[PDB]
Amino acid sequence: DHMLDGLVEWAPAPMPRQTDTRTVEASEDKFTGFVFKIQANMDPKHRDRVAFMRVVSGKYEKGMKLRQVRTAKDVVISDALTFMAGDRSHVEEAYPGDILGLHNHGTIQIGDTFTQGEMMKFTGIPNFAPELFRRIRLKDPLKQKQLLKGLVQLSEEGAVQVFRPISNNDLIVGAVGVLQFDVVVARLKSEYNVEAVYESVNVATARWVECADAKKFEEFKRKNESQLALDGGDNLAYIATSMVNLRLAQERYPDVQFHQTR
Amino acid sequence: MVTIRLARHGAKKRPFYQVVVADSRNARNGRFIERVGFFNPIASEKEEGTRLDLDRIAHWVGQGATISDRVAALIKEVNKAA
Amino acid sequence: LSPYLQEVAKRRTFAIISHPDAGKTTITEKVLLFGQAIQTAGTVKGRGSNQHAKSDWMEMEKQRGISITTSVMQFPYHDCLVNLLDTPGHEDFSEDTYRTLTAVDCCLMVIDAAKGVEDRTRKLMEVTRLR
Amino acid sequence: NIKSAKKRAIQSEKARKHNASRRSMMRTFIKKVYAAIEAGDKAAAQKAFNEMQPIVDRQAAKGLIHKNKAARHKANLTAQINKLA
Amino acid sequence: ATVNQLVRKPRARKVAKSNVPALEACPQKRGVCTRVYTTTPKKPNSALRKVCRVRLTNGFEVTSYIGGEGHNLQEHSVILIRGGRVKDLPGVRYHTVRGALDCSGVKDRKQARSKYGVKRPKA
Amino acid sequence: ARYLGPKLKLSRREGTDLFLKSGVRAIDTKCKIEQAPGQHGARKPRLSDYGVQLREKQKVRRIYGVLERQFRNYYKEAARLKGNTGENLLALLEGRLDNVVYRMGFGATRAEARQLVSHKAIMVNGRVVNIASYQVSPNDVVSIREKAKKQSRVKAALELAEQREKPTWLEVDAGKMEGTFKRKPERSDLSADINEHLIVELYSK
RNA sequence: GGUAGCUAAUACCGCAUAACGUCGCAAGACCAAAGAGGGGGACCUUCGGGCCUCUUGCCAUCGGAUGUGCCCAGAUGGGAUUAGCUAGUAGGUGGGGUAACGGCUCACCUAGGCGACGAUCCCUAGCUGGUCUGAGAGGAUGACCAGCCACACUGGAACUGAGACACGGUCCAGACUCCUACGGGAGGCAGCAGUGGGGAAUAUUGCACAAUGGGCGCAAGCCUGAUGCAGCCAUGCCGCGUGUAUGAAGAAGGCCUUCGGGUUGUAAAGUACUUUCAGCGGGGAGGAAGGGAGUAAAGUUAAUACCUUUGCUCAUUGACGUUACCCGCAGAAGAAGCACCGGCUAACUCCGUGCCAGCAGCCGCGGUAAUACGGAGGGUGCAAGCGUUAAUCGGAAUUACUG
Ligand SMILES: Nc1nc2c(ncn2[C@@H]2O[C@H](COP(=O)(O)OP(=O)(O)NP(=O)(O)O)[C@@H](O)[C@H]2O)c(=O)[nH]1
Ligand SMILES: [Mg+2]
Ligand SMILES: [Mg+2]
Ligand SMILES: [Mg+2]
Ligand SMILES: [Mg+2]
Ligand SMILES: [Mg+2]
Ligand SMILES: [Mg+2]
Ligand SMILES: [Mg+2]
Ligand SMILES: [Mg+2]
Ligand SMILES: [Mg+2]
Ligand SMILES: [Mg+2]
Ligand SMILES: [Mg+2]
Ligand SMILES: [Mg+2]
Ligand SMILES: [Mg+2]
Ligand SMILES: [Mg+2]
Ligand SMILES: [Mg+2]
Ligand SMILES: [Mg+2]
Ligand SMILES: [Mg+2]
Ligand SMILES: [Mg+2]
Ligand SMILES: [Mg+2]
Ligand SMILES: [Mg+2]
Ligand SMILES: [Mg+2]
Ligand SMILES: [Mg+2]
Ligand SMILES: [Mg+2]
Ligand SMILES: [Mg+2]
Ligand SMILES: [Mg+2]
Ligand SMILES: [Mg+2]
Ligand SMILES: [Mg+2]
Ligand SMILES: [Mg+2]
Ligand SMILES: [Mg+2]
Ligand SMILES: [Mg+2]
Ligand SMILES: [Mg+2]
Ligand SMILES: [Mg+2]
Ligand SMILES: [Mg+2]
Ligand SMILES: [Mg+2]
Ligand SMILES: [Mg+2]
Ligand SMILES: [Mg+2]
Ligand SMILES: [Mg+2]
Ligand SMILES: [Mg+2]
Repeated sequence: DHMLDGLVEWAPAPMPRQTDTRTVEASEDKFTGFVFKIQANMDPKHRDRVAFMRVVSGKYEKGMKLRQVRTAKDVVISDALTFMAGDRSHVEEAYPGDILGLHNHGTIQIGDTFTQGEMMKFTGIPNFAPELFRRIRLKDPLKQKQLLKGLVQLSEEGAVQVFRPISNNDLIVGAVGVLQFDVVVARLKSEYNVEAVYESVNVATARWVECADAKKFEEFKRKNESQLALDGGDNLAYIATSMVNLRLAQERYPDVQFHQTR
Repeated sequence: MVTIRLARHGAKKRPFYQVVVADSRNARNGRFIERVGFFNPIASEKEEGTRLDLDRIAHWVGQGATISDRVAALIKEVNKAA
Repeated sequence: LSPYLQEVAKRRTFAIISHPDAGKTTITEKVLLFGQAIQTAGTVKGRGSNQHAKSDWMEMEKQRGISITTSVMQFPYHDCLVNLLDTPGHEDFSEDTYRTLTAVDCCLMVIDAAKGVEDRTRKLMEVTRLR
Repeated sequence: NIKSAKKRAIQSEKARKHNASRRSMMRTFIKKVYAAIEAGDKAAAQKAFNEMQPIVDRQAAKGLIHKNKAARHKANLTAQINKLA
Repeated sequence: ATVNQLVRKPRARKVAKSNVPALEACPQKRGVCTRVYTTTPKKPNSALRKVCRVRLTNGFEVTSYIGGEGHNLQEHSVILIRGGRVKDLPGVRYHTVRGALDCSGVKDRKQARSKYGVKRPKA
Repeated sequence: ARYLGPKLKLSRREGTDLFLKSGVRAIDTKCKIEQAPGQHGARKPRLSDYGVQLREKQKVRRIYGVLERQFRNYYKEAARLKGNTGENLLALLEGRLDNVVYRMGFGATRAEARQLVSHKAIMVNGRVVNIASYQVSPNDVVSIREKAKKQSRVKAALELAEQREKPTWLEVDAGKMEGTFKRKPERSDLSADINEHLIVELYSK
């Protein structure tokens, strides 16, 4: 309780967050949140996802209209969660410094800035790239969605992300650090009664997920397609055997990154 | 309570209402007592656009039948004796 | 002192970090009874202090082993409205914790006085000075 | 069930109550007659009948012994009270 | 014969039975497949035909042909049985769909790749 | 939905000039017409009663640019319509705007007659028409886009149009670049290597 | 929620008054109701408003229209390896009952009622208009649309009310589930959308009441996942484009060749040409009718107020919506796949392989030149589809009434 007294006494009220536009004061009106997390959504009766947003400035109110800066599409809000301790709660209206929940349907990512209009994006949020291994090949001898559905639902979350090549089967997953266990465990918890195990897979990279101008890409999506994959979220990626075979791939050139984006 | 209203039997974007006598308690396109004219909210400036058995309409009204606010705006929009 | 800038100033949103098995989740459960959110309390793994009261480690596997991903909390203490995070200890496991720091204006580090400063304690300070 | 016109319930309930007894006295009155009939006193019979005659015609006008339901009662009563008296 | 007869016992059609009745009369079904063997065809033709016994979704267990050369199938697997018989292997009334569920299509196959389930080999 | 390929390759299999390379000089030739529609073109195809029965209509299709799904429909029409389905079907085939175009020589072949109608370069009794399938009633009057009128292409088209069989059911011009559809083509005023009891025969089982 | 008390109404109840109504052959008995508004000359009394008036509402009786009950007949799946079924059962008399006939109920009385024209009993199944097939007769079927019916967690019951035996009402019981401070409470997506689950497989937790239509209201208006739109999916039907012309002894390359050549093939190149549709940019119908404010009407009135009415004037009324559609800019630019080629069956050769590998709808291909396997060339057929599978009618005069 002292450290709490100390907490209340000394610790900052909502702080300014930086953006590629300006120092955003907490004092301002005009709503300005930024997600930051799409928690390991189980969740008792839904895919939900419910993206966790920070609220930098402005007051949120249930029926208000907001703007997803990234996709540049204006969105009306209604069901906007307030988390009473690892538990969804309906729902109120929020002030700077709180944490608000939404409802991810491939619309939200990580670092997705939401304003009331001001087109700008918060310079924060880390988002780094995975290492690898895997091939969940499942006991339960299938199905097949619930496993996959399970995987393409733990993947619009930030931890891991799957990789499904162009051979329907052969499911690859990659790969926070090495705790590929929550996957197995959420493969028989959350809402999927699958079981699943592992193997070793000839994949160093990771990969890195590409796109730019047409035609050239269709020649790329063809030549080194062996070899090329597609993700939960319907794009994109390669999947290489080593570092040399990674360099030569990009070296096919000159069409784009690198790209990780979680 | 017998009323004379319109049923939406047109098509996406291009409606085609149809005046009819029917117990109010019914579905728009539901059980009706009898067709009694139509109304084309399109048609364009050409040869036609509406039709009413006004001499039947008046028959039904004479039996205690209400009219749609829009059905009315037809009846008399097409005059009556000219 | 308008009803807007008043609500803003009385808020306070923070982390809770440390090295795996330090006290995050426990000190959190205790902070929750100082906020009248939990009328009793519990432990971890639902262990040594009996009663099906663990708790507030969201998930499931957490309650089987020990902690997984940031639970988030809002409660009133004294004259304030606290927003509380619960950051996972483990190298490979998070990530997340880092991204969670992006939502906090300040941060509380728990240290095992039986252990002193451990590895991810040192690594967490580096991440802290970033902001 | 969380839907405003659950007052429609407590409302109906009130009426139920009200009706019940109205309807309840309704019959008990008619009864007196049948009694007089299974008892024989034809004077006492018209006696009861006259006092019920109105109290029935009334509840119909109010709408609980509807329409000819009263007619029936008054009718098939008059039909017996003097069938043998 | 007689009309009066027909009036009596009236003529009755002969209902039909599908050569493939592992149920629902539905386009295909999914099954776990219990064994992957090969056997030998009827009198005239000779070879080692590829077949698989398959526990179906509807509970019927039933053997099925594996068309094309070579397949990935084995121990457990999951496939999508199709229908159409195989007159060389009697008791084999179904074909597992190549290139569906746990089934690999034919490696390098370039003609009528639709069947045998293979994707354009990069034009 | 269009053919899009070796137009002569076709005329060699149907063994007739299908008017696919009309343009400047016509009357096939300069392509080995007949004797090699493929790799074995030399062969002497003794084709079945079906063979011809098909080859007939399968020709007619080509010589207009119509496909099956649509052709099938066309037949259904003529059968429902009273009178020799044979000629009826032809009457529908001739009634095509793409046809009333090339027919009125506003384009080289009927493969060029579409590029225009398809590219809003003609009209009917006024309003522009984009569907290279419009059914041209009687008294209708198609007319090259008043806008894009007389161009490097269509100009040279009228040229040989005037030096062709020249119809009888339509009245063309050259400067007003508009014709009328005066009456539906009779059986007598059109033909060639085309049999009806062969194409209608086909659609019967 | 529980006790006590205070208060209004078009809530509730007598009384009065009653016929063209109910009872009664007649005589005579007996029954109803509500007020609230916008105003306004008199006079105005206890100047609340009484009063005049139009407007809306109440009662009673007889009608109209609608809606619903109730009745009879014929017809409406299979099974005789289901041949008998039935005590309120069949009818009568008499009370009661219902809105109404009735076994609907009960009392007593006859001993009946149904059934091979298939009762009973099993199995299946919502019925129809229709739908697919068929030359027809028929066979198959009843998603979407409209009529009828039935159910709304399972079973049961009544209440309220014109109408329910009530999806988002009530009571009881049953199974389940949720909250609980432990004493007690709460709920039913076969409404929209959405999750789980099952399956070869079936959609977004979208927008709006602007139009049509419904409930309340004098009216504005309010409510309306009905409706109107949108999103997703080639699932289909219907349109359309992926270029149009011209082009050589006819390139390279690929393919066959008795090597002389044939063929892919006007195909490509090259040369001219056109830009629908997409992409960017502009302009912009219809779905809009009504309502909201002022003016006139032998409208009624004591009245130019109020109300209604019909013309008139002004401001205004949309979800789709960066609408449909129109016009420019650019450049062949961005858009072809799939099955098939021994016979039925349109469409052929080389090579490999060798009764292996494998095809196959049926016949049948494969053990050394495979038009049948696999690859390649070429060819045929459909085309944003093409194929396989599944299922129905046809071919099947193969349940034949036609036949
Ligand atoms: N003796 C003692 N043990 C304590 C104390 N606080 C926490 N612990 C122990 O620390 C163990 C870890 O508890 P927990 O709160 O999960 O630690 P953590 O820091 O949250 N772990 P993680 O880093 O995985 O999230 C608990 O099981 C508890 O028994 C304390 O004050 N005293
Ligand atoms: Mg912990
Ligand atoms: Mg009310
Ligand atoms: Mg009686
Ligand atoms: Mg089957
Ligand atoms: Mg053999
Ligand atoms: Mg095969
Ligand atoms: Mg055998
Ligand atoms: Mg080939
Ligand atoms: Mg088409
Ligand atoms: Mg029947
Ligand atoms: Mg029977
Ligand atoms: Mg049923
Ligand atoms: Mg026949
Ligand atoms: Mg039927
Ligand atoms: Mg349905
Ligand atoms: Mg209800
Ligand atoms: Mg419900
Ligand atoms: Mg639903
Ligand atoms: Mg759904
Ligand atoms: Mg509306
Ligand atoms: Mg509401
Ligand atoms: Mg709504
Ligand atoms: Mg050569
Ligand atoms: Mg365009
Ligand atoms: Mg308009
Ligand atoms: Mg108009
Ligand atoms: Mg009016
Ligand atoms: Mg607007
Ligand atoms: Mg525009
Ligand atoms: Mg091609
Ligand atoms: Mg074919
Ligand atoms: Mg054929
Ligand atoms: Mg042939
Ligand atoms: Mg083959
Ligand atoms: Mg077949
Ligand atoms: Mg050979
Ligand atoms: Mg071959
Ligand atoms: Mg037959």
